[PDB]
Amino acid sequence: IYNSFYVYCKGPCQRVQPGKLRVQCSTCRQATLTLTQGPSCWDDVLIPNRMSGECQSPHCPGTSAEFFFKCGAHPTSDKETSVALHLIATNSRNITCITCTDVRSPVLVFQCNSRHVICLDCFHLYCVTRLNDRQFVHDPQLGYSLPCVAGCPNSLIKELHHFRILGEEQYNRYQQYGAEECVLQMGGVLCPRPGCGAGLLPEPDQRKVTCEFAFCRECKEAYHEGECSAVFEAYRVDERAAEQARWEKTTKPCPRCHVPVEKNGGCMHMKCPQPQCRLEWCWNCGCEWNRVCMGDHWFDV
Amino acid sequence: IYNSFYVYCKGPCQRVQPGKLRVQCSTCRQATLTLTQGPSCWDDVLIPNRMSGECQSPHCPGTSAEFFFKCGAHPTSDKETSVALHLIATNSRNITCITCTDVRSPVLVFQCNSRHVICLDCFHLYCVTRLNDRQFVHDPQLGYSLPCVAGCPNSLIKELHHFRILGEEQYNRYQQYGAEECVLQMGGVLCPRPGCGAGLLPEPDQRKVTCEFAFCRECKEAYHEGECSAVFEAYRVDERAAEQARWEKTTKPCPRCHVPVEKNGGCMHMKCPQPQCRLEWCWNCGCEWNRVCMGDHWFDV
Amino acid sequence: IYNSFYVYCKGPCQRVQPGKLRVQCSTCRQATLTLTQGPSCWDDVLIPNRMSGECQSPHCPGTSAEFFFKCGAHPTSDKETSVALHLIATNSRNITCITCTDVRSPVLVFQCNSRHVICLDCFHLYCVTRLNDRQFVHDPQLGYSLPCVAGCPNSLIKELHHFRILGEEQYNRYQQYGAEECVLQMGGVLCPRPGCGAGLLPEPDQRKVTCEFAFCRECKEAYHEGECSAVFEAYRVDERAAEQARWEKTTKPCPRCHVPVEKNGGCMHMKCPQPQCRLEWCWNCGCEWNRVCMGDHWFDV
Amino acid sequence: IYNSFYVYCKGPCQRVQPGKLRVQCSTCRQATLTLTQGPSCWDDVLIPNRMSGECQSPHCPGTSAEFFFKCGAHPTSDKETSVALHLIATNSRNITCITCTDVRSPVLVFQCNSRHVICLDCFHLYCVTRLNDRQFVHDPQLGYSLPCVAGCPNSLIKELHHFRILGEEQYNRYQQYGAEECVLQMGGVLCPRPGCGAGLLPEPDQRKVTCEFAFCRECKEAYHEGECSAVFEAYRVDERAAEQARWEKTTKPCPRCHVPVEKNGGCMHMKCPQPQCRLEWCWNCGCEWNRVCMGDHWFDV
Amino acid sequence: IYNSFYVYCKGPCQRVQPGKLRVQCSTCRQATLTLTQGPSCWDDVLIPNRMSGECQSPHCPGTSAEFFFKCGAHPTSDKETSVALHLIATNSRNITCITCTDVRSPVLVFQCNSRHVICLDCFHLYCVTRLNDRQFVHDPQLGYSLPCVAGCPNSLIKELHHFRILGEEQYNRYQQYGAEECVLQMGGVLCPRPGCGAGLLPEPDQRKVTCEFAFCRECKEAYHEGECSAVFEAYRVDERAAEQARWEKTTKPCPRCHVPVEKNGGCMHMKCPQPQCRLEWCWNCGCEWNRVCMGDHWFDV
Amino acid sequence: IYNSFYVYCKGPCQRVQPGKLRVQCSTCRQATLTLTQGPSCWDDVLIPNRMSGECQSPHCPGTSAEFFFKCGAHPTSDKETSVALHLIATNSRNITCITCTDVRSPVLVFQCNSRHVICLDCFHLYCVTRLNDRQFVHDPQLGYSLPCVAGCPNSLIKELHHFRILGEEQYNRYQQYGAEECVLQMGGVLCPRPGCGAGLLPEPDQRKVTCEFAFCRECKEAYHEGECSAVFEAYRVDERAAEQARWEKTTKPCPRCHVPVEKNGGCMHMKCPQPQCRLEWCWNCGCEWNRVCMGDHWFDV
Ligand SMILES: [Zn+2]
Ligand SMILES: [Zn+2]
Ligand SMILES: [Zn+2]
Ligand SMILES: [Zn+2]
Ligand SMILES: [Zn+2]
Ligand SMILES: [Zn+2]
Ligand SMILES: [Zn+2]
Ligand SMILES: [Zn+2]
Ligand SMILES: [Zn+2]
Ligand SMILES: [Zn+2]
Ligand SMILES: [Zn+2]
Ligand SMILES: [Zn+2]
Ligand SMILES: [Zn+2]
Ligand SMILES: [Zn+2]
Ligand SMILES: [Zn+2]
Ligand SMILES: [Zn+2]
Ligand SMILES: [Zn+2]
Ligand SMILES: [Zn+2]
Ligand SMILES: [Zn+2]
Ligand SMILES: [Zn+2]
Ligand SMILES: [Zn+2]
Ligand SMILES: [Zn+2]
Ligand SMILES: [Zn+2]
Ligand SMILES: [Zn+2]
Ligand SMILES: [Zn+2]
Ligand SMILES: [Zn+2]
Ligand SMILES: [Zn+2]
Ligand SMILES: [Zn+2]
Ligand SMILES: [Zn+2]
Ligand SMILES: [Zn+2]
Ligand SMILES: [Zn+2]
Ligand SMILES: [Zn+2]
Ligand SMILES: [Zn+2]
Ligand SMILES: [Zn+2]
Ligand SMILES: [Zn+2]
Ligand SMILES: [Zn+2]
Ligand SMILES: [Zn+2]
Ligand SMILES: [Zn+2]
Ligand SMILES: [Zn+2]
Ligand SMILES: [Zn+2]
Ligand SMILES: [Zn+2]
Ligand SMILES: [Zn+2]
Ligand SMILES: [Zn+2]
Ligand SMILES: [Zn+2]
Ligand SMILES: [Zn+2]
Ligand SMILES: [Zn+2]
Ligand SMILES: [Zn+2]
Ligand SMILES: [Zn+2]
Repeated sequence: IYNSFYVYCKGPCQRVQPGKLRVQCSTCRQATLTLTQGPSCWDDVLIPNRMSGECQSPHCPGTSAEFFFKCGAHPTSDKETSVALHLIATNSRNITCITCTDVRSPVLVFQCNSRHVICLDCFHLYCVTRLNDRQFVHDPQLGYSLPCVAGCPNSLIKELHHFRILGEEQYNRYQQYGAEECVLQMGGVLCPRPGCGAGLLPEPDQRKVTCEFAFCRECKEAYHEGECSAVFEAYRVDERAAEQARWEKTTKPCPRCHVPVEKNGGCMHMKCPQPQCRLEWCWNCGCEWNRVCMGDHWFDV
Repeated sequence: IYNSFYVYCKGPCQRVQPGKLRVQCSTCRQATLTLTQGPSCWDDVLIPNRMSGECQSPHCPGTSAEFFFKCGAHPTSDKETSVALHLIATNSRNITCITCTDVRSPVLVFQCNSRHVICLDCFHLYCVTRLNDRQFVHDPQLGYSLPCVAGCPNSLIKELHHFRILGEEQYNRYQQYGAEECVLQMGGVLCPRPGCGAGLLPEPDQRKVTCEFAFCRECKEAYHEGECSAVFEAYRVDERAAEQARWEKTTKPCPRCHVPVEKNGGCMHMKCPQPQCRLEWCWNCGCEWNRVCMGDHWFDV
Repeated sequence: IYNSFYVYCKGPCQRVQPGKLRVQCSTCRQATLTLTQGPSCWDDVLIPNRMSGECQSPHCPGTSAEFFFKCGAHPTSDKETSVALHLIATNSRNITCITCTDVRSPVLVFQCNSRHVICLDCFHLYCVTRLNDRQFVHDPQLGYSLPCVAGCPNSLIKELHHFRILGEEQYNRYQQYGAEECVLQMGGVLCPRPGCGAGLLPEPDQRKVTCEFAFCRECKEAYHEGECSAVFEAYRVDERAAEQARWEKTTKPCPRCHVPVEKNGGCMHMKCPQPQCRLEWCWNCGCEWNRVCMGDHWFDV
Repeated sequence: IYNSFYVYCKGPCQRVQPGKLRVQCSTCRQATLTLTQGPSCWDDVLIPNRMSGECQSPHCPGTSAEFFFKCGAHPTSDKETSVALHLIATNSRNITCITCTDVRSPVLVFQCNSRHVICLDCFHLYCVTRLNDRQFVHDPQLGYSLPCVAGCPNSLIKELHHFRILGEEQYNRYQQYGAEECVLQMGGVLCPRPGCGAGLLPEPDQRKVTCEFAFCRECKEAYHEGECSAVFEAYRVDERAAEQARWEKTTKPCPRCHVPVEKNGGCMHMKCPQPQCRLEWCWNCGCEWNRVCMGDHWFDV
Repeated sequence: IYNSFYVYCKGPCQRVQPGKLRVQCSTCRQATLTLTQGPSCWDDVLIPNRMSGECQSPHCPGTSAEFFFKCGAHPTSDKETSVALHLIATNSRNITCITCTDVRSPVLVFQCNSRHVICLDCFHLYCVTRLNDRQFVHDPQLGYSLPCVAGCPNSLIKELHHFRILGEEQYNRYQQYGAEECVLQMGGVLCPRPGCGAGLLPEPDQRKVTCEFAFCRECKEAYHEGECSAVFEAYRVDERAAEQARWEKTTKPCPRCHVPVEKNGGCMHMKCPQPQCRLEWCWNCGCEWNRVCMGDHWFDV
Repeated sequence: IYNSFYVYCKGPCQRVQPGKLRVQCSTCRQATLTLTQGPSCWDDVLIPNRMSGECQSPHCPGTSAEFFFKCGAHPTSDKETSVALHLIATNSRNITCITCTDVRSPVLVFQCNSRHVICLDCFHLYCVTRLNDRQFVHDPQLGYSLPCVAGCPNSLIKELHHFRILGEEQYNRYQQYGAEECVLQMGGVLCPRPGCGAGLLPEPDQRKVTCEFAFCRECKEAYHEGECSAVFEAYRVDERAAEQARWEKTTKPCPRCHVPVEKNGGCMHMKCPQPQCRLEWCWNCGCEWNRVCMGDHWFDV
């Protein structure tokens, strides 16, 4: 199957999962909105009111589309939506990871000029080490983020929900980044347990600190007897692996009548212009258009 | 590569990972203990003092082996150990999952007579739904656990760290199972945030409850506007899939001289008896014995 | 793709092709009939009024389904229907042909007890040789037909459109079988050209006969200088190949929630009973139910 | 197996089939002609007396070769020959079809500069639609033909037996192309049934016309109730697919002694020059020369 | 390609090679003998005058066939024949070697009841160790030989040229087995160099012995400073591997007309009985009979 | 498995085999020498005292490494060493043989500018034919050798043990090349049997010559009745095959921490510079460094 969308499911999955793209009429909130034309890129499904259509509800004049995503690994309730992580894609071309050189799927593609790809396991370790070592980048408008692991300019991650890959515990810490940075510069420490967000002052010599629990100063986990995790000691990129890890009018004949059909951007919905055919079909699957292709890969970029 | 050991790495991975088996002399705590014979089953590496050897440390009389495991996905500090999840194995035979029928690896194998296998994704959902729906089984000696999804007798999970697969947040809740069961039977509710373990009494009609945060009574997550996760509504097993999902003097010739060599249980260390050969080798890999085979698959059962 | 239906397209294909199954309301002849339950076997789509549903047309009280098939290799007009050849199936199990031992697809499966399979190339040659050698079997109710090539009892082909595989020219001759058999028993000959269906009497010695054209008596094609086609000289079956060429409560877990779902006969439409899920899905494809699965493989037997 | 020759078998196959190339002495018509050198291209086997050899018949002085082809799918009588369709080749390089983009075999290769390839299914539909829509090209010397589907100059098909792919019925119509074009320009209609080649005049308003049967004016098949086949409504080529669908002293060492041997054009017969070896062998198969290689692929171009 | 015959090429190959089977008229020694029927087993090509045919030579009355084999890896002179090693076969079924458990080809199949197979590398080492350790079995009629490595009864190798696998040097020693056994029982030693077959008496204490060169007593190679080859120290068979290493009216339809044809023993030459077909073909290859199939696999057992 | 070393095993194998690279302290001859850094090319293991390390023997001051190779196909005694054939390599890139065009492994790579590769079967035949036809090249310093089969300049083989591929018998003859060339230029003949190296004078007309055995003058094997081996009659290279048969700061991330690690020449031993990791690993295998990688592929060039 072809998945062009990945979401962060906060529960029950608590991880990145293939998602289902859905539409509804923005005015009556019903699944009765038939699109004039399908979405062809992320902006079409992320920016309010980008796209128009016809509501088939009885007395609804609604004309605007409202998109949302759902985790596909299990049943979901009506409003159990998840956030789309648009940087994450199926690794069709089998691009190697910039860090581990393995071919993995799905992958995260940075918005740097080179479009470097990183597997999720490596992105996770990247975020965790930068968080622990206080190496996130402050952006006054966005907040705290990270660029491409290669340190390319103009690659700061903008959709901050990608940091959900940190994990529940670490993500909460990340949400407190600004506050903790303050506490630290005064020589203080922040209790890591979520409920108790209490500030604490210990002596700069001691590494063990206690609160209303027992935790380690440098590592911020439960106090330990010797040394913190080897990964948390204290960013160089293999020149070859980084080159290998780059992410790099189109028509196709109608599957039924073979007349050339023009593709609209990344949109997978094809409409045959031939008046005796008029086949509506999926660019990827070659079959007639249907709800599965819509949910799984309405567009791909 | 062949991994016979899986551990729960609490950080930085925060998930199940292939582990490395290590030995040290129990008396001097140094990696100088040469085993008289290798471990051949889980009891040999889990039960204190099961196995004997020779310490090569200067003045150490130590003769007993002490085993421990480490996450292999990243560097680890000297005492960064992880707990072995002995129910989890590589799915070599490509057994289907009892629940989803997919072939996955690694898998968890229950200790029921049928040895049913379940993929980790499904085991995770199983634990999460049973936790939320308060369907764990109390065992006075062990604590709270779950049997095989098929409900087979004598299949209660004994090594409770397998529930780490719940996730950090859910695992903490699970650790409070006995306490919360008390609070619930009095009609009370337990605050879900880890720091604030505060008991709370609301009216039995209301679903929204507030504490020193805003959460949902039935779901125990942040309060939501409509209905809880579809998976948390309120155990039948597909008869075919369950049958498909079952887990079912041995010698081999020396790779060098071809004399038959007897295998000792699940131990992968083979010792050729032929006096002009004496090859020490790996049952699985066919190469001479070395530290990689020891760490990755010293034994397999 | 999975095709469970094959039709004879009379034009433009003039051959056996994968077909599309369609439904309409029998009373208003519109594609507005939603089936109460899908077809599960050939009788459900071949026998009038077998199945019931709901017409969604404005003022239509229609409740009965009317099925028809269309060639799928090209656009078709509204009423360009083709006849289903229900003996013909995809060779999923890779059964060898009873005659040539090759694995081919699709294949024709005879209705003999052994369910012998024959590839279409071989079925074609079988029909052509039996036609030329006057070895069709008369059945007073049906007309003229052929049994299994192995000569098994109760294997007479009933849906005579399977003989369309003869080809346009030969099929016309076959349609004249009774008449020609009469002409032949009087020592006469029938002109083979379709327009001129003229009876002709020549001398029993001559093989060349002329009509209002020039054709051969024994072969019924254009007169030739020497001997008829080697295949038309004048039925033994390889015992091994014939054995090899035999065609030999089921549930499956919901792809979304994994509850076991019961299959209804050969019907591919699955309906999850789990009230928080209710997934409608394809037994074969594992995806949610849609128009493609309906057209291509609504049922398979 | 490697087939370099395809023929049209008029019966019993009534379709394109792999053919067998044969030679005989042109003077005694016996299979006793040993070629001085083998054919190396189509002209060598198509043009009378191109090639010389030695007849091994008793008192025959014959020195000239006469080539002919036979269908290989079944036994053939002595003079059951079939016409070679030299445009048709095995698709070894897996070139995509110019129309459907599928990789098929065998394929027809047009004689345009680009050497566009078209699968037989698509060539068939091309001929049928052009025939029905009266879009064949008149060439006073040849007769009626079609160029490359891309409309490339100097691509008119010259060997008209390639139109046999039309089918028996349609081919007869095609043979009447000039006559029917006359009848049509006077506003008349030609009866389609082969025997009755009768001209008919109906009123220009009516579409139904009757003859000494009932047929449709526009479609020329049996009269129908609504609309003609969707393919027969009334030539644009996908620029990408057309580029993809292009068809684009050589020595090889002796398989036995490894001395380099020069290939003669497309001829597969290799003769080792090494005096202690003298191996005669097949360029393609690497085995010694034999009757199978001769029949199946004496040459390939 | 399919090779049913293996020979020992004494030069230039000096090893086991696929061989070519040839026939000639026994009386005129010319390759003009056409077999009445082909060989169907080893006895047919090994035992004089087993098979009859027709000589096509001018005035030769010869009727008896004389078979011989030639190495196929290079050109051979007219009488450059090699000895057939009939125990050696292509390992089509991928039987494991009784000693090394590897799947190799070709293999030697012992004539024990179990038909144990051994790869050539292992057979070679078996012969070499038994030779050096003086463990060949004396058979007064045959000479010196070895049975199956498993020590099965009635498995003594009869065609002694299989010991050519020893190698040129070791084979010469083997040819002197009886003589050397005599020299050894008197406490003497035989010089190993082929030219100098001189008997020598040294003192039973010394291991170094000199002749008209310097060699080792126990090893019979050039004198060495320490210990003989580890393999030459001084027969147990892995029960599983030995079981794994066992070697375990037939008709087929004519490739052209599909009439069942009876196979004659191991003979690959098939003759269709159908009078309008009469195809002569190869059981294995499915193509018409030719010189390549004859040379490579005229029969297989 | 990856083998970078091939040796000539003189017994029991008597052929080219994958070898094991070993090290010892040059002063105490014990396997206690730990290399400061591993070998990175042939010169490091072939030239005395190239490399330094630390002896771990009690009172040994030894600091120099001494390398040697052993046949790996069977047990070897302590000093059973074999000669490394450094021209021979695993054919990883699947280069075709310059002579037979087949892809074989291992292959011999000549030291010509083009680095032509030749499979061992072909190299063997090359040496045998040149030996028999007296076409070896004299080099006053080296002795007698052969260049690249293509006759490229500066390609003379320097390590003469590569001629061991001749075989035991032929190799002895080759060792007598200078002497025999003398005997031949006087019109004399050398007896081929190893023990009897006797010079012999026959009449220049006769081909049969007898000694203290019966052998052929031209062929130097046992006298034969007709013509010598077809290969021994009396060097042209296929231009295409010869082009096809050419043999054509590097870092890699640490498998554990992913920091880029610099490779040292052909050495496979990698040492991670990251102070919290320090993984020692194999470039090829990606696993931690061990005795198997050392023996099989310590370096590769
Ligand atoms: Zn989810
Ligand atoms: Zn609306
Ligand atoms: Zn990665
Ligand atoms: Zn970047
Ligand atoms: Zn706290
Ligand atoms: Zn710490
Ligand atoms: Zn279309
Ligand atoms: Zn799709
Ligand atoms: Zn970890
Ligand atoms: Zn100790
Ligand atoms: Zn599962
Ligand atoms: Zn169970
Ligand atoms: Zn709280
Ligand atoms: Zn809730
Ligand atoms: Zn051994
Ligand atoms: Zn191993
Ligand atoms: Zn059609
Ligand atoms: Zn209706
Ligand atoms: Zn068939
Ligand atoms: Zn039957
Ligand atoms: Zn007529
Ligand atoms: Zn006829
Ligand atoms: Zn469900
Ligand atoms: Zn489906
Ligand atoms: Zn045919
Ligand atoms: Zn003639
Ligand atoms: Zn096509
Ligand atoms: Zn063109
Ligand atoms: Zn008519
Ligand atoms: Zn019409
Ligand atoms: Zn040759
Ligand atoms: Zn060939
Ligand atoms: Zn040979
Ligand atoms: Zn004769
Ligand atoms: Zn073996
Ligand atoms: Zn045996
Ligand atoms: Zn001697
Ligand atoms: Zn010795
Ligand atoms: Zn036949
Ligand atoms: Zn054959
Ligand atoms: Zn060896
Ligand atoms: Zn030393
Ligand atoms: Zn070669
Ligand atoms: Zn060269
Ligand atoms: Zn001599
Ligand atoms: Zn000779
Ligand atoms: Zn590292
Ligand atoms: Zn390695």
